[PDB]
Amino acid sequence: MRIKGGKQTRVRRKKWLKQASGSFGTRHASYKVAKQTVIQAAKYAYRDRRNKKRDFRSLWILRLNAALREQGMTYSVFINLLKKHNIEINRKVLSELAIKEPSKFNLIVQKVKS
Amino acid sequence: AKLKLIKIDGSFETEPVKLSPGLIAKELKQQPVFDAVLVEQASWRQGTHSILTKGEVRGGGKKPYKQKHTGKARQGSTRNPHFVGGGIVFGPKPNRNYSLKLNKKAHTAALHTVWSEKLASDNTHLVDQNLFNKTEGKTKVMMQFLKSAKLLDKNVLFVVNTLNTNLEQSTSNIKNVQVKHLDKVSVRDLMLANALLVEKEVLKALEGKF
Amino acid sequence: MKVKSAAKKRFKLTKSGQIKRKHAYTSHLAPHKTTKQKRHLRKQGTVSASDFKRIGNLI
Amino acid sequence: LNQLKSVPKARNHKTKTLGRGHGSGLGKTSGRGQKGQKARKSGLTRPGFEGGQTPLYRRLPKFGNARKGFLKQEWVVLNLNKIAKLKLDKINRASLIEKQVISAKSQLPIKLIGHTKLEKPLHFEVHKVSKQALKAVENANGSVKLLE
RNA sequence: UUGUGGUAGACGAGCGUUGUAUUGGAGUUGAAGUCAAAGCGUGAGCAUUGGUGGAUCCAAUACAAGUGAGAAUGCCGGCA
RNA sequence: CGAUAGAAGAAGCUGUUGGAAAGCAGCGCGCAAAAGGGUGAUAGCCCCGUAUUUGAAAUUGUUUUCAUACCUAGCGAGAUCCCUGAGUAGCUCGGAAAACGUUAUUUUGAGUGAAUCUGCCCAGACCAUUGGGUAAGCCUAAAUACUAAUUAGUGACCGAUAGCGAAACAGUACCGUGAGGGAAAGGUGAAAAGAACCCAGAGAUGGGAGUGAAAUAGAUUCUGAAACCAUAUGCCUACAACGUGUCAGAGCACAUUAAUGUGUGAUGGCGUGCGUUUUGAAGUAUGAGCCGGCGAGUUAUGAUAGCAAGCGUUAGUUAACCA
Repeated sequence: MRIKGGKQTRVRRKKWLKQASGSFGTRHASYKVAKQTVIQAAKYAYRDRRNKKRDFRSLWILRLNAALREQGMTYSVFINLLKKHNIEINRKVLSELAIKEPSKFNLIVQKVKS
Repeated sequence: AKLKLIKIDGSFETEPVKLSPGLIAKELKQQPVFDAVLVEQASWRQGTHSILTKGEVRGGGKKPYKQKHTGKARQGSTRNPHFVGGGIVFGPKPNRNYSLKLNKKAHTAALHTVWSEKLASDNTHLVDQNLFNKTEGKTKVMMQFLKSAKLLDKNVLFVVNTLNTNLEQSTSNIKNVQVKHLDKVSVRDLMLANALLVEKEVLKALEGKF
Repeated sequence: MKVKSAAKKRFKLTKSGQIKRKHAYTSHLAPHKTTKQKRHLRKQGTVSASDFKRIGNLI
Repeated sequence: LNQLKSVPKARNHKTKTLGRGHGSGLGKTSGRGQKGQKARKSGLTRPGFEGGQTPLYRRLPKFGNARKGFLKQEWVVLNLNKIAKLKLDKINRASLIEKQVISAKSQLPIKLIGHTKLEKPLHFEVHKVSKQALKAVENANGSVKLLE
């Protein structure tokens, strides 16, 4: 009983090739390199799913501090301003967006002065 | 219950015969039945599958690749299973066991329970030699019987002990039905047909023999 | 099935396993042992659990 | 079960795959260590061989048989507890063949044994008898013929 | 609630491929198969449509795999 | 009672598309034969063949009977009449086979060497009694395996990488003088029914034309994948320290297997391949030019362990063998 799986093997290799494409050189035109790049891309995506939220947090912290220095206040105390007194739940990203909102962050900074 | 005979045109009789309570089994044992089906299935292997092993191939025993100064495997054999020469080192073998040790009590229990549940399935139909002799072997009368029985998607078997020549001349031009001797039947073949006609005489023999 | 004669000449099967064998250090001689050990090694022995496993597949 | 349906209940249990990579589990490794002689094919040194270490049987004395070259006589024991399950008198070879005791195409010497007390008188035929067995049977007042 | 990191290794649940008897079906009003697409599944896979091809295939249940291909200075072929 | 040329051998029309119907649908028949094959796709009614009835000049296998041979084939009374397998059995030195590595048993390369049914041999040393048989000449069908094959049938046998190397003119070619090694490739079409016509050119070749259902059917001839080589829609790049990608993403061009739509990306954050051993390689540890196809834990017997099942109340089970 001769079992032949050439068609199934080619179908498998073809779908694995179609998983990823768009590479310079003969990296997307070779099945083994294609699957290696798929593995590396999945690992990269997981790495991003962690370090990019780490980024987003740090980036908003930096952006908020940059605006805060303009009005004459530091990030370290301003975050504490909402904490020790005037206990609010506004998030740093939404406050960062509200900085650009007209006559909005002025209300925010005058409300914390209880 | 009771069971009566159907004529060639589809005229069932008016005097059926009572089914004795000694031909019904209150116990169901599917595992011996399934094993009988498997061993019947384990009879379609002619053992024709075979391939040449490492020592069975007709080729040079030299080393195609020398040990050093070659960037390939050593491989002191010309033909190998991983090569494209042909043959598998183990491959299919023509000496498979195909042997299952039987249990006579289990075999008899399976046989009797399949008989009883075929009787209880109500698909059984009475038949006798009185009509087996009245036919000529032409399947035209068998065609009338089948259009009267209106059962073609299920194989119809006739457990027989006499095997009249007229009866056996049919059941071949119509691939749907078949005729089989009482003892020669098998559980796998019995459930394959699932439609069956029984002689009035063999009921007592089946009951006594168990 | 063949039975390894190299071993079975020294071990005998008993009830519920517990294969019985003779104590060593005495078949050649026991010239430097105390009578206590000699009469206590006169009793026969049984292979350990791992030894029983190894004998079982051996036979 | 029919032509289009042959489902089992609990059979055809899980097997092992030794060549389907690690997405299937236990591929090239094959569950046999690494770089060891026991890892190599056709390894698994003899049941009496311990890989250089002296075999235990090579360090143990060898049994001696007084009945060397000879064998025990085949006395079939008639245990009194189980022979009491079936009820039958005038016991003989003509009955033992019917009672699934002695072979129907050969002659075999018989032995009586047991420890269960009974009282009904029977008729018994054996070639060997035990002390407490004969005591128990004679308390039953039966007849035993120690074949002579 | 512990969790869901965990090699060796222990253990569990599976998927598909073919033929084996099926219940069934489609097909010169287009089947297997090929290429693509901007689907469904965690995944073994299945689609669906479009193009060639003009003649076989598959859905569901057990059977067996020369069954499922990542390396073996793996084999052959072709192309650099 | 058979084989080797052979004869008979039965059951269909209509409509549709479809190149072609044989498919499909409606109305019938009929099968000892609805096994098979091919005949324009999926033909019970196209055919044979099929099961069956038969036929054989001549070779002619087997069996039975008869005529003809062949030996075959009864019970008694004696007689130590002669005899019943001679270098024979044995003994001794080294062996061989016997489960045995030499012991009961056979033989001897060498030497020696009896006996006569009363006696002799055998009864795992030998011996007493006792039991069996009388060696030391020959032969035999039956149950004995196998296929170079003649033939019939079947393949959970393979389908041009497989299957004997052997589907093509394969043991070919080729190689070593010589032992020997020993490959490769099949498929048009439906019937070549092979592209008439016309044109460029020296023709090959190619193109319109036509047949052909179809020239995605043009002889590199069922189909014709990807890697590889090119062409063009758009995107950007010739100031750029870069495992060459990921998460996003302006801008550019679009509108989909209708889904926060997609292709691409100036730039921002991060951004030293895989398999194997070594505690341990980004590894300058090693293997890989790329791609496609093949490619490596199976079989028997027996046991053990796990699960399940059957059966049993002295259990299960048949080996071998026969239908």
